[PDB]
Amino acid sequence: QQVGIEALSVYGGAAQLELRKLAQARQLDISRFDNLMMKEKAVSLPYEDPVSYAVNAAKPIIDRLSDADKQRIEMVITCSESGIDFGKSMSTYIQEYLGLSRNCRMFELKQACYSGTAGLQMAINLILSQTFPGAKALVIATDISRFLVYDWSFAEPSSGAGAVALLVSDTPHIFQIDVGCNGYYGYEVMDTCRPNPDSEAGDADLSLLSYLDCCENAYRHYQNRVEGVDYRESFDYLSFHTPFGGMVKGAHRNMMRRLKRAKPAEIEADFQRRVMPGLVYCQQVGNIMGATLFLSLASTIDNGDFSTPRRIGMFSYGSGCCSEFYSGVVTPEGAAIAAQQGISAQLADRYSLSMEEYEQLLYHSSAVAFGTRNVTLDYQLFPGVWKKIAGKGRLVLKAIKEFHRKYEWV
Amino acid sequence: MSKEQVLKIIKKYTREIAPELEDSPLEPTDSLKKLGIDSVNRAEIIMMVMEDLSLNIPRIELAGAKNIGELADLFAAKL
Ligand SMILES: *P(=O)(O)OCC(C)(C)[C@@H](O)C(=O)NCCC(=O)NCCS
Repeated sequence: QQVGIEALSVYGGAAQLELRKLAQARQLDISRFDNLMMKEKAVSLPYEDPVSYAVNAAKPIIDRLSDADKQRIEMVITCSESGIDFGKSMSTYIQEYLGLSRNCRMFELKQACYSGTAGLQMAINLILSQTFPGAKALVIATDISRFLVYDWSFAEPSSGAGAVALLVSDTPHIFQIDVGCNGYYGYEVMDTCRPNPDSEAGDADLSLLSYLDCCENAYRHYQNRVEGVDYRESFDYLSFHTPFGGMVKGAHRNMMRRLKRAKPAEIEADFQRRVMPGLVYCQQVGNIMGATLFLSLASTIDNGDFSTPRRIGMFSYGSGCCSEFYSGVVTPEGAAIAAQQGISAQLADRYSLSMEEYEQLLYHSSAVAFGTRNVTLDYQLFPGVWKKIAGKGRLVLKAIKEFHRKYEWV
Repeated sequence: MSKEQVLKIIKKYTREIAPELEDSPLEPTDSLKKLGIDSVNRAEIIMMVMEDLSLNIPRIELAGAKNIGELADLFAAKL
């Protein structure tokens, strides 16, 4: 049975901060963030939230569908660690604003940055079940980092905002899944967590060690299930959950040293060939939590070579923790479709924040904290940011009125 | 192997990772973070020491130390 990603679309925010500006502002040398392969992070405005990010990521997918094909979407899974209610799924708002069928299962899925992968696997299994032949699923991984002015101070440089939408079906035009080629591994660990709203706590050192343990053990489980697979030879590219690129470089090095006994120069050449293409877009948005691996996939497709079909290995990790290694294939035709989305152009067109604007943005973010009952957003907070958004057919958060979020196309 | 033998091995890979500390005295109370060793390289040092000692256990079992002396203690307790 054929299954996988029929369409993929990204929203990398309306504004970004260049991390060199953050380094300068805190008296650090530039080399610290360049060293860690970090360039820019996306930053959500007060009039954006994970719903608006999600809708903006999915809108190009839905716009292309025939009415018949839009009506075939019968499951919407929102994957997030940035939820807005203890019970109400963001999927309900997403369905409303995309105009989807009422005959649609809707829910939200949580397991830190593993959420996206978990949603994708549930969607794959809907198609494989053949319970509703022809049904499609829409999986949207969406997350923002709404720091308020800390427990979160360790994560400021790395924590971005972004969403990636996947249409999943039996005609996988973009990414053809290797069915049943999955390894997964998890255990309870306090590496990082989000025990309060609008916040994150943890020991990033423990988290890196746990990521490395899971990278090894999830892949071993896959290897046990896929006889004769080779970590170098079977995968043309590798995409990873990417908290920052430097640690993905470290993980890949650890894997190559253990599995292939590769020498340092050989490992570095392999890194540039197979792993760097996936980092390109990640470096422009920062860690976007459950969406990051999907962004890495999109980056691999756009920035790698698909003149013949290629197999991509995928590694997902979420703190707390759970992980999965899985794989699929992209054809030249699929890569050509992906290129038409113009992700690189979208990212280049975002507003570049000054450090003054960024600090103001943080200060102004308290007005839309978790649990807000009533707020009316000022779209002219930053007139220049608005000029970049207005007229593009973007969804924004207009207001919250008695906990009901109201959105507007601008 | 003992706490003091392991501390020597931690000092070796620390200097190998940060060549600028080659001719610097490192004390048990020194922390890799305060020495300027970044997040990726702090993990790398742990993994190099694990491999030197043929210690094939989960990497997270070496987490939580606040200085190199405490890291030495963690390794010593595992074998
Ligand atoms: P290190 O002291 O070089 O710090 C790394 C860094 C400044 C990116 C820092 O902001 C950080 O640790 N951020 C990442 C937190 C995180 O998501 N870690 C996950 C490891 S799996």
